[PDB]
Amino acid sequence: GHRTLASTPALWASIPCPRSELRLDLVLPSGQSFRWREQSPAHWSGVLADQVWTLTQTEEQLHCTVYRGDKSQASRPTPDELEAVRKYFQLDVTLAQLYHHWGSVDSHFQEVAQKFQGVRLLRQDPIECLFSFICSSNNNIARITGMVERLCQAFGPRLIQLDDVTYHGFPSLQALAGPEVEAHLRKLGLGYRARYVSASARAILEEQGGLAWLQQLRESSYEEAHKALCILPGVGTKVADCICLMALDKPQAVPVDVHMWHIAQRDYSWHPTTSQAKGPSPQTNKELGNFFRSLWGPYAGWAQAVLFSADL
Repeated sequence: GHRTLASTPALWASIPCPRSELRLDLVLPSGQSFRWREQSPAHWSGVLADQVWTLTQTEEQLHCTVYRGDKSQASRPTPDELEAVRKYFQLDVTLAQLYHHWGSVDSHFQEVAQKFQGVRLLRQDPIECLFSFICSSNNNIARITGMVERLCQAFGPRLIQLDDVTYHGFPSLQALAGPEVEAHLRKLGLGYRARYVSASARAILEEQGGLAWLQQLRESSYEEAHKALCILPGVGTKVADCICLMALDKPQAVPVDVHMWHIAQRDYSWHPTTSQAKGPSPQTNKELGNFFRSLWGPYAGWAQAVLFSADL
């Protein structure tokens, strides 16, 4: 079944990484990616780039193992595979300097940072991110996590089965654009958003050129990327911001919803000023987003991530 470092050490490869730079337990289930579960104490297993991985860490090292199936000899991750993991967690970025900066302009963040170290922003795949946040609202992590799993088990390739868990890759655009998708997804419990999955897949696979379109937004400006995504069915300002931040390399993006409003009110006593509205709205939400961006800087999105992990 699921591997453990202690049970099959010869099948694990390590990546130099202090616990001060990463805390799997605070990142994997914090609402960025919904593809990871701690199937075993301190061991997180999930799907990363069409491959099942299990990850665990020691004080100074992030241990990794990948499952290859019956077509290939079981062996430790190769240098390139490990590099894929490093990019996923964006380890090239020194968290220390970010935490230092955020704390220097925000006493509240400084106090929260003390108990919540190693919170970083994952670099997810565009398609996986886009459709995960479109298939369901995000009011509850447990909820969207179940919906994403149903989405993958319904149109995602079967990768492998460990113990009583069948892992599936993320559905391809062609699979989501296929007929009867909405109907089947609804039968699964998805809801009306099952329509956006199908519609968006078809909109991209066709009217947008296809996969290349998303990969392009990664290089486009945050302003272009966000505006481009909003044309897709089910993609609003908030969802577009998540994708920009989590998958299109736009760290300054700050997804604003009722959750962030609570944080702003509870921890910053923030109040709208540029808008007459006192509660959430297209105008006040943008002002709120700009408030944190101007406060925290170009990586405002990562700072938000730290507060979210702390609030779980």
